[PDB]
Amino acid sequence: DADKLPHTKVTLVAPPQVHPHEQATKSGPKVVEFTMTIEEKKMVIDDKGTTLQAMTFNGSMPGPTLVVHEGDYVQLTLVNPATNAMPHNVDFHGATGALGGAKLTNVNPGEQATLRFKADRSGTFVYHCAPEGMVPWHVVSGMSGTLMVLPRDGLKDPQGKPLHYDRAYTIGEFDLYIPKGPDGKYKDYATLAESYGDTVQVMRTLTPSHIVFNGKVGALTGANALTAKVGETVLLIHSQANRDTRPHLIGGHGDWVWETGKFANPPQRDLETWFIRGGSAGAALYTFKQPGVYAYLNHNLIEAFELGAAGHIKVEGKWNDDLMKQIKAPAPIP
Amino acid sequence: DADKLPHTKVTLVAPPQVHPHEQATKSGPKVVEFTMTIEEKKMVIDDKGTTLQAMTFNGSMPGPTLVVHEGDYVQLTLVNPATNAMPHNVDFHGATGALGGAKLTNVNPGEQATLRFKADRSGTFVYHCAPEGMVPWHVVSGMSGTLMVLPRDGLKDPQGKPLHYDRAYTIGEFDLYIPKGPDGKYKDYATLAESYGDTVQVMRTLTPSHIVFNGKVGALTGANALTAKVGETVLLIHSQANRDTRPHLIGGHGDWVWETGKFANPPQRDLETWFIRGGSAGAALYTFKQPGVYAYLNHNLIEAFELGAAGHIKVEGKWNDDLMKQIKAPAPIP
Amino acid sequence: DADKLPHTKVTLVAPPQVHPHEQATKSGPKVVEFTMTIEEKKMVIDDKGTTLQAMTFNGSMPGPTLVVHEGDYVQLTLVNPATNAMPHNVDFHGATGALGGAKLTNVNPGEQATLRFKADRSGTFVYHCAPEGMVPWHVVSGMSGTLMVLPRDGLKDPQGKPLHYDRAYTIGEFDLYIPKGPDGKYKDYATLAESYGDTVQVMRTLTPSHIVFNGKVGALTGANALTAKVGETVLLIHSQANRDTRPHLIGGHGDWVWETGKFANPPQRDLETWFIRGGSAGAALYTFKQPGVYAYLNHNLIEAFELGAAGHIKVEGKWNDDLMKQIKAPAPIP
Ligand SMILES: [Cu+2]
Ligand SMILES: [Cu+2]
Ligand SMILES: [Cu+2]
Ligand SMILES: [Cu+2]
Ligand SMILES: [Cu+2]
Ligand SMILES: [Cu+2]
Ligand SMILES: [Zn+2]
Ligand SMILES: [Zn+2]
Ligand SMILES: [Zn+2]
Repeated sequence: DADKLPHTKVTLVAPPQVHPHEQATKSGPKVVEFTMTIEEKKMVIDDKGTTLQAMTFNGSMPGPTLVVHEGDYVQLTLVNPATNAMPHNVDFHGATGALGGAKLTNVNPGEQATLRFKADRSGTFVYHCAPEGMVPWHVVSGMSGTLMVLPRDGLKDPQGKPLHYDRAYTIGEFDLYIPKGPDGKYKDYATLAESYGDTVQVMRTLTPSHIVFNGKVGALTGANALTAKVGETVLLIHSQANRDTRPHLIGGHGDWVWETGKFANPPQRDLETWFIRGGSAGAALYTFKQPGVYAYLNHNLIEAFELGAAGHIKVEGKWNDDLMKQIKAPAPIP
Repeated sequence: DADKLPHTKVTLVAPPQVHPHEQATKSGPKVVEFTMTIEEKKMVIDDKGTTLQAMTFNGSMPGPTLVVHEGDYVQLTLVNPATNAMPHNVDFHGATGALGGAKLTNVNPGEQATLRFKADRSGTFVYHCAPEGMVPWHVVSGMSGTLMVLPRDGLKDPQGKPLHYDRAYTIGEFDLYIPKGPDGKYKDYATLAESYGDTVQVMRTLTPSHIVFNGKVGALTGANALTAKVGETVLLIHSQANRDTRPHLIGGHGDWVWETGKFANPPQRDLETWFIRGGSAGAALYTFKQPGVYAYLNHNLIEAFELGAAGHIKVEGKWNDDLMKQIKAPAPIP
Repeated sequence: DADKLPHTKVTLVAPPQVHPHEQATKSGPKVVEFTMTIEEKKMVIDDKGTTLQAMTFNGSMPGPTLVVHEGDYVQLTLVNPATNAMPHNVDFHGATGALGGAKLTNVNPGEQATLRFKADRSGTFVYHCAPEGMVPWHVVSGMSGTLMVLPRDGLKDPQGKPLHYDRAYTIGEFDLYIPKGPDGKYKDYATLAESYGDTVQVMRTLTPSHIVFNGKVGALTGANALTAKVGETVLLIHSQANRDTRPHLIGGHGDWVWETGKFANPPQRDLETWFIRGGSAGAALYTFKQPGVYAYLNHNLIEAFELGAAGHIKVEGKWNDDLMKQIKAPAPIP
């Protein structure tokens, strides 16, 4: 009975960070309370000024990551301010029943709702908006994120030995379908409603115009690169609510990877590239061994370099000549 | 020696049902006899009346599912009536040699053939037509289905504990390539032969016009929704003979999933979305816990909602507030 | 300390062969030395005479396979002759640091470099060229191959029992993006530089014009078919540096498959079709049981038969009626 449990209240943080949480814990089950507020807004998604008539949880693409433990109950207040134009809801893949909770959270602008469900399965799970008749549009316009349900005793390798991360990052990858006009330039829409018909037409081609991490080409580069140090273990959460992707860390590996994202299954080790099925979130651990700037990208290299599915990780620490050494620098052929 | 074994004769049933069979069995190996008759026919594949010049095993897309046990011999009589226009054959991925049996089953209209092979590997396996020089066309036009080879002692979890289903369903997903004329409307062809050249051109683009479960948009919805009750375990067999797909049960999970479809491998648990590689069949078990109407769909949501890769499962039983509860219904923001 | 180890020198061989090597070995770690020389060249890629302004390691698509053992150090001299027009480098997914070694191997025409890295993880790993600002183009133009790092004690099944192959083949699958002119014919370019802008435009559509094994439609067919005998175990290495593919052996299986390509993970058995993620190499073992001509192909059958992703394996030996028997040849319907 969930009514007998202590409630806790979690404050969410914006991607690529994930809110403070314990991995292995001595705590018994709780009702963990969250709130998210929907924001529709026009966003600039590339270097040339293309806009998207976007829809978001909490103002960001992806929505923030929610973290609980197996056996906890997730209790979400979903808010849809009167300043929004469309109805919304939420479908938690981590949840059982009522189309993931969509049927119980249909909120018009000016309304809110509170859903509770038992997080009875460990893993990273997609959540997304799913209003009847407009599901793909709300999803591709930005309305998805990840629920991470940790096992109560933390992550385990295939032999049941403990695994941990020192730092977690959350990456949402968005296949975007931005329409063009007769002049071949991308269209700019005054309102969200006006983008709809043209966007569906692009969607039906199955060819994205852009594929971006965290809402924009270069979102996770420069000042906004992810960070780590040699000897630190990072968890990279990767969600793709609509389309397949193949994450890869250049100069690195997936040390332990749950590509289907479900922690009761043994992870695979030493991966070069893994696979996130459209409509899922996966998770990879990597312990840095070399300093420098790494790229974390979709290894369809066109989707990465041409369409935008690539970020950077800047890693501090000491170079290791045993792992890699330039024996002879570039020089004239003898 | 297969010649020493008892023969049995199985009557096939139309998808989404699967013919009666045992899971774990005390029976020794048999020669299990089946017959299928090819039918070419024009089919209506969507709500607006688009037609496909279709080719089928037994009149349905997919063909019926054949069920045997590991160590059985499958003995198929393939019939190609004189009323058909094209030659056909059959390639069983569950079989060893002779291009899956295609080289031994080439049947012109007015002909038939009988193939036997040993079902020596457990799993769900694609079978499809594969005539020399026209393989993709016959496959994308509807000529595929599943052979399920059960382990003699039934299904097992990763720890070797017994698993079972109470009810099995078979879903074939078909990427269709319907041509358009200068007016942008889909073409309607008088004969199967006349659809050929235009269809190959669409195929080479790799963009399906439609992606359907079981031959038609909405095939598994309304009166034709799949059914179950709370507490019942369903096996969902999903075949895709030509293209990748990513099955998902909305409000549910894959409790135990063999996404590559081969039962001697441990299944994965708690999946949100799994992956069926083009040219394969996979299998998922789910035990219902909540009543209501679920969607079972390809989680490329464009492929599902726009192109047709989605069905429904209507589930009877009692709602469970512990698993999910609407705490506060939609109501004005305070 | 790698400086204390014996060096060995390996002579590479052209695909589809793989250079002689030991599987399980009593040898301790070595510095294994290789050399590759880059060659840009126009290649004919199909039956109708289409050309590609290609870029290669060692003159072939894919580059040759490099084989070492876990704990060895790979020491590559990369040569870029003055007869080439572009700068190049190499990114080993099998390596740790410096963007796979790309940052340490930037070679202009007339230059060379020597990189060493520790092959500390078992598996088949992609290597590819990756010059800053032109990564996808160099990769899709042909600059990838496989590093195989064998476990020192050879391959193992999920129970830790020994596995082996008698013969290894390496297949690189290349999604090509050949431009067309106003007349709808493929363009022929005088130089590599002139192909660039048009090619990027085709690439951004994500639709390949051709998808080929080993540089050309039909590369592994006729005189060039792969070969084996009944009772022989073959290792099929399959690399795809940019795009997903789904290998299948028609009339056969993947007996033991590492589809993510990393040997410290248990392989799956009995696969009909497996999955190579773009930006990875995978490996399958199969022991032939029937003689004849098999097809080894991408099981998107359009990508195989229409676009070129298919080869042949000619297998010698004695037919086995127990595995498969034509009971009644094609004959009039009674
Ligand atoms: Cu919404
Ligand atoms: Cu969903
Ligand atoms: Cu046919
Ligand atoms: Cu096949
Ligand atoms: Cu290059
Ligand atoms: Cu790479
Ligand atoms: Zn740590
Ligand atoms: Zn049951
Ligand atoms: Zn052998």
